Amino acid sequence: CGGIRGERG
Repeated sequence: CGGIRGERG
């Protein structure tokens, strides 16, 4: 789980 936001979402 990441993409353009690698932490939680």
